[PDB]
Amino acid sequence: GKAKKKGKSGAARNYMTRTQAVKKLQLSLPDFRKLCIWKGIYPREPRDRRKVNKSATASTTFYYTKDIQYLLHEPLLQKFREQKALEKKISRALGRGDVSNAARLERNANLPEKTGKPRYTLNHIIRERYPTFQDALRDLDDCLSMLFLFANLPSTTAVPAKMIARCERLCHEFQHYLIVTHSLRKSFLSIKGIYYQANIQGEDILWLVPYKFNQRIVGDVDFRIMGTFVEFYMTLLGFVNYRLYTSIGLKYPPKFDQVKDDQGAELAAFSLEGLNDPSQLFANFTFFLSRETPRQPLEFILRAFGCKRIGWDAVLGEGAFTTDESDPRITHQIIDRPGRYPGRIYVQPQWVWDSINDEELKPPELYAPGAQLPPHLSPF
Amino acid sequence: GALKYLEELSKKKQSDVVRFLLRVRCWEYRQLNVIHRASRPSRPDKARRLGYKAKQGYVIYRVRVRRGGRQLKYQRSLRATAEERVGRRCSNLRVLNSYWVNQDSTYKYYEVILVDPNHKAIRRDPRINWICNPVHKHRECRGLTSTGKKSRGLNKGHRFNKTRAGRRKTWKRHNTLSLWRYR
Amino acid sequence: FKRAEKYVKEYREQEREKIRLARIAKQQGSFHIPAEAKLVFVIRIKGINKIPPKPRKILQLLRLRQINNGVFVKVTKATAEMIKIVEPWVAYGYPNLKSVRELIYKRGYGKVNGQRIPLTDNAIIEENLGKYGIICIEDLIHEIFTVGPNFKQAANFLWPFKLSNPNGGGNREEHINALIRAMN
Amino acid sequence: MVKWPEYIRLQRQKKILRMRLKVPPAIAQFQYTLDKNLAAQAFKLLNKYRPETKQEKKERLLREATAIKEVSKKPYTVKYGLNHVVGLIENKKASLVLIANDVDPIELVVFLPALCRKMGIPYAIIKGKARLGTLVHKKTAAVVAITEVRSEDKNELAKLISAVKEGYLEKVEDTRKRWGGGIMGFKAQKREEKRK
Amino acid sequence: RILPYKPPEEREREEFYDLWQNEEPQPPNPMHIPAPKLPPPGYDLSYNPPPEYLPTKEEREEWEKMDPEDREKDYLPTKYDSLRKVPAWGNFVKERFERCMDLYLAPRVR
RNA sequence: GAAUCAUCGAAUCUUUGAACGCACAUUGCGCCCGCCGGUAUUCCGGCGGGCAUGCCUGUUCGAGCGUCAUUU
RNA sequence: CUAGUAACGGCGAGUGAAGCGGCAACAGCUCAAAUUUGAAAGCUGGCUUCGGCCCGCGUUGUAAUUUGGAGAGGAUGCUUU
Repeated sequence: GKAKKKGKSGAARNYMTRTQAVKKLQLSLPDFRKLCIWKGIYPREPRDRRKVNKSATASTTFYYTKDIQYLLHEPLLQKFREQKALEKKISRALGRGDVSNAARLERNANLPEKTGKPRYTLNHIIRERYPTFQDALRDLDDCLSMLFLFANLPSTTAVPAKMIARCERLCHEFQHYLIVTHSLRKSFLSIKGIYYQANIQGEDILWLVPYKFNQRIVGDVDFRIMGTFVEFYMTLLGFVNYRLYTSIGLKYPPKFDQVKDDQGAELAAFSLEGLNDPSQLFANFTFFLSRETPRQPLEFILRAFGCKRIGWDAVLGEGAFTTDESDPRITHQIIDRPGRYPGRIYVQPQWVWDSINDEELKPPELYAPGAQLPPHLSPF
Repeated sequence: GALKYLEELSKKKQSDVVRFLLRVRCWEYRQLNVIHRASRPSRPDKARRLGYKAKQGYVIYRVRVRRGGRQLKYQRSLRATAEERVGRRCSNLRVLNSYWVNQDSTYKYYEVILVDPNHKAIRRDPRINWICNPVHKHRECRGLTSTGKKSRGLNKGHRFNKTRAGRRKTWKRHNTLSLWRYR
Repeated sequence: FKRAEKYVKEYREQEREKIRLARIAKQQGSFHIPAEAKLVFVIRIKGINKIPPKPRKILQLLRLRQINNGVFVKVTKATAEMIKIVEPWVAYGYPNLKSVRELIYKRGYGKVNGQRIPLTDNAIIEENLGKYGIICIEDLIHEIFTVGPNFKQAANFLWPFKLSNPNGGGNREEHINALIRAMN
Repeated sequence: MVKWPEYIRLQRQKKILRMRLKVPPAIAQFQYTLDKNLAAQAFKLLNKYRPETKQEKKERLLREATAIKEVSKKPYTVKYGLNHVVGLIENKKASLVLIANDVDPIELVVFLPALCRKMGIPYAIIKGKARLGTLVHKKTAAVVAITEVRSEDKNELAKLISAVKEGYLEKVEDTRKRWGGGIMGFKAQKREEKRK
Repeated sequence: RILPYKPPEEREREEFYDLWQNEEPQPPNPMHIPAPKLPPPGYDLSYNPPPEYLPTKEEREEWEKMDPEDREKDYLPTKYDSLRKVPAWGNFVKERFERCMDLYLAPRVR
């Protein structure tokens, strides 16, 4: 015969509130939130919130005991205390006026504004979160959607231009992986942007690339939370991109020219060395995008389907085929306006997306310019 | 040579600048604890002369001791009572020496130098590693400090005949009946 | 309260600039540049708190008042001397195609009815200008990279670019194209 | 009403006692430090002659070592340390001496204004031993000195030497000898009138 | 033992491995509930849907009259003759930010 | 390779006791971390590592109009 | 051994050394007071492939030199590792 309390025994031992978890971890609220993004910790729902805590509200969020214990033993938590003391040491030399000690301590800080590589190392956390490469491809769905969205957005204090320059460089490297392996299968045009579906090892990956325009960002958005999402996904991107290149044998990272990238080569500056139905579509065809057509979404698609020789305008890019429209080598020109050479077929970018989806060579006579376009369909 | 100037100033201790400092410090020391700690010595010239260094393992402690008789007089000096009270507080440390810092009508104030025998800076230094040895445990309790050597009469001459090797050892020597074999 | 420390400095900077400004008008306003017309992207950086009256008229002419703004200009024998007056407060350099195409895409603002609206639709472009030969943003993009006669309105349409302040990243020929990448 | 912590009250009561008790002229001359303009001009010269820290001294020794594998003049730094500085002023090698006002044992600097005045070196008294440690790359510096500067700024030191002399030294001349005290408030005046 | 001197500008000139090097299958624990993936893009998301998918102008006006976040669908289809006539999505970043708190601030129930 | 053998450098070492989570005259009463078994993410039982005081060195956190700098 | 001597004492009871000399054994030293000032040269940590990185202590003084029958500094020419 022993007396046992209902308050101390039951669901209160299993589930813990967010405030109790923060007090136990002895961390600040943004520090606890950021550690949840990286480690994949989730609030979940208990069976009975009253049994977990008698004084509780449905707006309050609870947490599990075991993943909180993982956050207590996190090496990132030890790294947060070391970085906080190091950030105090950065203001030491600023307070002393020691410029040289400020230069070396920021170099010991390895702060991401001047480097672009993420501040913390999460190789062990990514390894624990993803047990297989298939699960990495499953989370590559939201990763590549995050990457292309925040590569189009401008620079702020959380995401500097260096980190976007690393993002657009690595996004094209993953795109160069796709155009070598011919992995892209479905392309979809939408009001939100352009959707793409590609198959890798029996797994499908979907991502959305908005049109290159000006997107309004104002309102109530947290740049810190999208920053830590990018930092988690950038680290996931780099090891996956290293795996895929080593799987296909191509060297990683690929070499590039800064002069070509500055001149506007974009996809053309990245040269890939092999050693350290898709191909039959436009197997021997020549393409010339005009000045109006979007070069970046178009160049991703036709290179993924193995078309050999493509040119565009000089003001659109660099490192391509000859700019002039008097060359007779070109068969299909992509024009969208509201020469007229008989040797050149004049066709619209809507025909491009329909021919990729159908893979049946939709007639350019139906998709002739100056006429109302047929309604295209969603492949999904 | 700032400490030569401090030595001459400490000699002159009833003068206006020092008596002012001794007044304001005694008020501060009174409202602190009895056996509180000092981050730096109040008399850096006396601490230096007595063996204190600015090294890890050397600490300074300040003690207030009640003054007066025990017409019986306590044969232990007030410095010896001060040294015994630090060692019972800082039982991990070794009492090196002590010096006077302040006075009142009710209390006397002493500053005591302690050496940590378990630090690594102390064991590495051959000028202070002698105190690491187990013979020097609780020197203040055996009368082995400068106060204890004074009160035990450890000087040389006809003037200190009974106490120059220890009076209890000398009394044992002078009261022993020595009998030989071939008497 | 402000000290006599700053009074002597402010008058020393004013006499130094007045001598340099009156140097410039008294001498021939000729730069060591080829006479071929070129294009400059020019950026205001805060030089001195007080300002002299001849640059006062000409900075309002470039609408270059707020902190860290940029605008695209075309050099002539006139526009050179406009640039050859306003040196300590501005930085002048030749743009590149990647730098210009990004800047308007990341930050594109237009002027209608005295309002600073973003560049949200190409239908807004035709509602703004319409009948000047332009058809979208890329028409304006091409107009920047090769100057046409309609660039005068395209400069007037385009709001000054309110760039972000860099954290540490006279003439600089390629270093301003490093400065756009550091501070965009 | 509420109870303050013990060390908070003790350090606050040390304020009132220092301003109430009348102070002998050796300690009372430390209450008269220099002005904001002379401090900034002195530290403008003194920052130019800062010592080399542990990083750029280790790199500078690494310079001469790797060059010896594969010609210097006298270094000029601000001099610090009490026994080093007072040895310099006793030997008339110091040009200007700057003394902190908050040395916790005040005796370590209480002879310094008279020794500098006897020997002939002009001195000054500044706020902050932490400000002098900043110059020195230590935590605290009780005193600093300047002995010799490069020929680039022999004139700048001479103007600072004069500015310390006619701006600080010939203004505290009467207050060197005179006692402190006399900052009694309204509560202390009414209490003294009640006692008398 | 000691590297020689390189001048600090040259040091600024100076300044990947396999995660699944030893990869073995791991049984997933039943307590962890994976996040539900987004739906695939439907037919009505296209910028040029069939004309049977057009609503008329009245419920486009009724769409704009009522407040946001009171909608079954955050979108309705639109007609655009050319891709140059298609503008960028207005509330894309707000949607992705709402997905962020859907990913780490709103609970899952199995 | 026997031994109530000798040697002895590796282990095991219950409750107490300077006796050290609290109590002690009960094989009782609490907290932090982990594991196991029995209907078991909620219940029960058991096991493993921990949790005394004074002091020293370092680490980290906090307070104080004590106190300095901060218009270039 | 001096020596139950000197010295002290209800000078009663008593108390009571030491220098010298003969032996036993012997062994000498460290600081503080100095400006390294043409360079805190010193030291605790904890991170390491261990080969050498940072953090702190410390100028209100950690090393070297020196300890008054000494010593330092120059010069000087031999002798030592």
